Amino acid sequence: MTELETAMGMIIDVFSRYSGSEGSTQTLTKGELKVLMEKELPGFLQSGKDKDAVDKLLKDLDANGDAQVDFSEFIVFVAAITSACHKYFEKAGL
Amino acid sequence: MTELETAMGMIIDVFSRYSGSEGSTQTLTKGELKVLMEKELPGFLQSGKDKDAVDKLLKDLDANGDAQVDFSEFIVFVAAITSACHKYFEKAGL
Amino acid sequence: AMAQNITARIGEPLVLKCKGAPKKPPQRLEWKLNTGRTEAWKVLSPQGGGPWDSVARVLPNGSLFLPAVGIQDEGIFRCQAMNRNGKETKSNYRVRVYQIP
Amino acid sequence: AMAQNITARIGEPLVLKCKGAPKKPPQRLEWKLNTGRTEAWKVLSPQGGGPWDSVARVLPNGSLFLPAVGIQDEGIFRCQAMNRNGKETKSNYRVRVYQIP
Repeated sequence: MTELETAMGMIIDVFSRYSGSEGSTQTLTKGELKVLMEKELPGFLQSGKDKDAVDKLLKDLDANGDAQVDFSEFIVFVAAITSACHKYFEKAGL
Repeated sequence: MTELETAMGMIIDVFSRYSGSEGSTQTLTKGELKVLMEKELPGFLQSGKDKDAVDKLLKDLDANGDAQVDFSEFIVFVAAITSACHKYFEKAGL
Repeated sequence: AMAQNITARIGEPLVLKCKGAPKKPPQRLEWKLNTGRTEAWKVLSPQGGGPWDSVARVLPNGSLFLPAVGIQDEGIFRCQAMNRNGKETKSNYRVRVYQIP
Repeated sequence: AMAQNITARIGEPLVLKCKGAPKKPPQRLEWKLNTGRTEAWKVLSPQGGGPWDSVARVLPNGSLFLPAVGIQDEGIFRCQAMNRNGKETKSNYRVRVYQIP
């Protein structure tokens, strides 16, 4: 396995290790999404670790209109966060 | 560092490890892009190892119009590949 | 999902035939598999290699050779190829060793 | 880029004061840093924790305490916060140990 491949693979693992508690097995429900944010990325939530923003975030990620976060929509979130971080480091050198 | 965090961070390192050979240090040039495709993801190219699809891929990722793949455009490529892979696994169950 | 049952031994050289390449020039091969965290994933190139070729060698006739199958190679493999016309294959094989952890 | 020079010792307990929080309710802290591969990275939460707090503890007054600075914590840290109005800070500190590998 190559370095970049491992990075991409780990994202799939993290997802599959959270989605499957309820609702489906390949989709993140509202309950599972909260657990994910309360573990993997705890701090991005303006509400600390409560709901509120979690519910709004779900509606923001939900593009198909099922109230469930699929990998196709979840990967966008991850990509956006990483992109913004890199861009920040790019302008950090100046 | 959390698991999802490591995954995202690894992508950054991989990028910064290939971008900085020429042109810039925070942007992937055509030359470096070829090296990346011939090491991290060697096999996604129909040209095998040739610069045929590489030139086209560069112009595909280049959305800013400067012929230089930034992380903002690069992350989209990574996200797309990962999304397609997971979606395939979803249908792989059926 | 269906997967062929293959009984193997730890440290045994196994050779598998992965068909899919038609009567056309060697196209890109999007090798994949189905695992938990997935440690044995690596895209193969008909004109390139990487950190995996040293483990599993691909023969020009379209076959995979494993010098010594251990516990890391134990899972469900999928030799998939991708033609620039939208053509692939859902071939799955499940290898199982006698000495499992 | 500008960074303050902080001479430290391996295995020495250091305390750092990271300002940025105004006279408003505790908002989200998008902690970051500048490193090559970046190992010591972790988004902090005013209500939640994670694999990092065990190493570096954040005091309620806005300070970071390191029980024993090693060679992994040697780099350029950046205590950045993020308000819902789009407000952050460009604070960079560079720690350097006497025993560099």
